[PDB]
Amino acid sequence: VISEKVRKALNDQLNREIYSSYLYLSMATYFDAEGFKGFAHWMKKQAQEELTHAMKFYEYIYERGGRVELEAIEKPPSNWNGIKDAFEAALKHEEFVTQSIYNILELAYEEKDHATVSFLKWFVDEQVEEEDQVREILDLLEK
Amino acid sequence: VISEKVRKALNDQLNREIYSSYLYLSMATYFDAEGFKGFAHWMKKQAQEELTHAMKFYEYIYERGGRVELEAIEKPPSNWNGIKDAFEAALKHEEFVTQSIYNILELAYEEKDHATVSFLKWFVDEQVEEEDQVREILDLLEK
Ligand SMILES: [Fe+3]
Ligand SMILES: [Fe+3]
Repeated sequence: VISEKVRKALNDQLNREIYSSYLYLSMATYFDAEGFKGFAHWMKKQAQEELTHAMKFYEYIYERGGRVELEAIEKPPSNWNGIKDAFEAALKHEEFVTQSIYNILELAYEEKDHATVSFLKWFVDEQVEEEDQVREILDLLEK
Repeated sequence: VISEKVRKALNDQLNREIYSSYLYLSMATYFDAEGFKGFAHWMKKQAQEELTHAMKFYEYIYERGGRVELEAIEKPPSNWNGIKDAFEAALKHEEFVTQSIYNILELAYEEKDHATVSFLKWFVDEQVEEEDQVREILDLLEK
């Protein structure tokens, strides 16, 4: 019973979560090249976490009677100017993902799609946590 | 001690294994849309299997002192004309992946990169198995 509009929006987001996963893997390639096994391992966990986010969107879309369409994934950046600069790029990206979700939340509220509104709440909470995990990294590394 | 040429070839293949994973997920979107939960679940296992193939290339490249660079992933097809037509596309794709590996095997033999030659042998064996798993599906579904 999902509108085509809310379905398109959730499919767009599914593809956004796939690119999120690819960017984070890209960041690991930078960390691994620079010898930072530990930051690379962190980025690889994150890349796997975003994939399960994308599959939660995948399965919810089919539960509501929609179809998934996978789009082209753009080439991510492969180099930053140091650790801090990578993680600040991570944080900026997370915040873009959070705004992306909030616009779906708004459209769901508009259409009174109470099931979608409830589905997204988990992703709102998890992005709050992830944004703050990156802030704690940046603070721990300060100066 | 890997040549730039053998490194580029293994990085190209890493990106080929990522697209392999995306094509297989695409095939699942087709199966799931058509109600075939079972063929979709098969394609999702396969997509996850190719990802670990791509990460074996990822970690081997760094073990030999190279860097990974992630490229853009093209949009896969999202529709086939039935089950059999999907799996025949799967088989044709596997065979392209096998030829891709054999050309790396050849370049490794040329450069007497005995470590790469041994690394790829696992992927030669696994593609033989996967190609035959798809043939057994096609035969079981015949007419
Ligand atoms: Fe996410
Ligand atoms: Fe593979």
